[PDB]
Amino acid sequence: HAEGKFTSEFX
Repeated sequence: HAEGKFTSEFX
């Protein structure tokens, strides 16, 4: 779930 945060800040 929170794993999506990685892409949130990345892109």
